[PDB]
Amino acid sequence: GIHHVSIKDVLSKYVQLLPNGSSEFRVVKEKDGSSEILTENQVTFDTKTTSEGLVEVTAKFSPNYSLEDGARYVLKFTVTSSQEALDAIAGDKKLEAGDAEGSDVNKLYSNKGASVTYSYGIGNSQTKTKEYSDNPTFKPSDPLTVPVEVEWQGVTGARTVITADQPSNVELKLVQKNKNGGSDNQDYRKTNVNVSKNVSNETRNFEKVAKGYQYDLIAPDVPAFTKEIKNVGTESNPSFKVIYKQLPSLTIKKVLEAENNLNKEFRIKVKLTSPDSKPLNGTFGEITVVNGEAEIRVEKRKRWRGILSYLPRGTHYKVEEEAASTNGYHVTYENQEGDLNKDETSTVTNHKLPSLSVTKKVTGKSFKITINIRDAQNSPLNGTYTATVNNKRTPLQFTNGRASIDLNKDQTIKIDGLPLDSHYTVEEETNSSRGYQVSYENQEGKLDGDKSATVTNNKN
Amino acid sequence: EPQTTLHKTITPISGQDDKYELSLDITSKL
Repeated sequence: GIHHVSIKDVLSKYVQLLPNGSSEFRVVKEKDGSSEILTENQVTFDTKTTSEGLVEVTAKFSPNYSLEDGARYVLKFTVTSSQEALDAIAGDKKLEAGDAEGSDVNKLYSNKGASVTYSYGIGNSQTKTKEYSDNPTFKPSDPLTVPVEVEWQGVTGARTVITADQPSNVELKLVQKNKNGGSDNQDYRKTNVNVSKNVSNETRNFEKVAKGYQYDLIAPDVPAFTKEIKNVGTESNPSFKVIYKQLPSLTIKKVLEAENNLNKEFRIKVKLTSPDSKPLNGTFGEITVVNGEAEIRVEKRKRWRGILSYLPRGTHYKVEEEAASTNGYHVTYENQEGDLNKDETSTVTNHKLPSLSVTKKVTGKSFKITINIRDAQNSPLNGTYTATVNNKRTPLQFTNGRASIDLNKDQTIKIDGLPLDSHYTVEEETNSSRGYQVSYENQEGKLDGDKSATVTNNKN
Repeated sequence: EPQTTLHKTITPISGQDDKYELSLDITSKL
């Protein structure tokens, strides 16, 4: 028989062996319809790198083993597509001459030469090498397609109306992660996803994506929205969803009550802090925040409001009108303080403080009149208020609820800036009223806007 | 000298993507 047999295959760059002898090298002897596996004492397998960097597999029969007449001996082993084959079928690598039958990526050669060497004869034998004439071809598996979905949410979640400006499209890029030390290819595939008003979800797919790599996605930062990118598939079958969710805004409104002068301006301060307690800085709409502080100037031309557009989710806000802007007003607040998790409106109301006017009438000498005022909480007034008689402005001071004025016939004093919802009584002093019958109009009353009391002094 | 015939094939392994079995044979007649 023939002896000193060896079978050799040189594998192309398009295939490779499996890890850890999973290739399961074996030589089967087939004769008369029976099959048996040569043992380790009958054959040895070696793997080597050739000088051109290819893997060469040899089955070396034990040297004195002779092939049985008419038996088929067949070397079997498994290979898998190399990265090169997976790249070529995704269209990421050009073929060169020799790579595949008719340069078709569905017909990559598995071998770059294969042959058998053997000897025959007793004594000084003869040695022959024959090349296999078959050049088999294979098709790697289909490349991937990778779905990508873009979803737009309003401030309070999916399907909720969006109010912010949106671009007309978003360019999405599939990033092929480098697995051999190099840099990620961040432009591996790209797609433009249409963006239309009130269409929340739109889908595209990257085509012919090479297997063998991990992938990620780049999607643009869109002003007014936060961006979340998820792989809703697996590592080996990625599928991506980008969610753009509109950021919340804080509107500060000013309301005037009982105030006929609409030309005033007011400064309203807003304090803005993060849950983490980093100082907040940035420009939000028209309103710049420095170190957690912003100041909004409201007037009629701006519709009595300012907007901090697209603040970070969960920002703590506290609204306060500046002290100088509160003079002459009772100032109340709605939604003064909170956490910004949806759009919020914070309202400052400036209710002009009421005044009390007292007129002296004489029918038929200065007359002394006492004014008692108790505040909204029922406590006697103490403080000094501007009072005007005939365009002379004087301070009028209340002590323990009481002030006194002096009026001539037909004079009016008007006392400004008194507390909202306080109660007044006026009473002419006994000495002033001697010789006169005294009558009153609106002797008592509630300071819930401008009031007028009249003291009437009728001789006798 | 003995006559030898050589056949080489590659076959996809059914139900396993990207896996193929190579077969390199030799038969000898006296």
